[PDB]
Amino acid sequence: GSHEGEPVVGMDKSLFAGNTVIREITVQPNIGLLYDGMFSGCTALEKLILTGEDPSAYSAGDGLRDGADFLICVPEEALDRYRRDYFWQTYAAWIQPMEQ
Repeated sequence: GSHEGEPVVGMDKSLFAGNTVIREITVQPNIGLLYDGMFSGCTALEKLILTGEDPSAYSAGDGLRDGADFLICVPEEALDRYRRDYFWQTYAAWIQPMEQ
């Protein structure tokens, strides 16, 4: 099943749908395709943060949040960019700006 405790994005993408209790997921640009089934059964996942400034530096196919439901924080200087994008428009119902 699992033998693990670190649902984290480091040179793989499978290790998230297991820790039921990760309310926040920071992610970086260009670090794998956010395929289907990443997040299945996240009984407490309610945030995502993107440490990149452009939408093409992320890829998510169609499957991005299968088995989940959360908002997508991006930096303000990327907000308009993501809203003009030829994918991430379809997630503009969940994108929002960051804060401190």
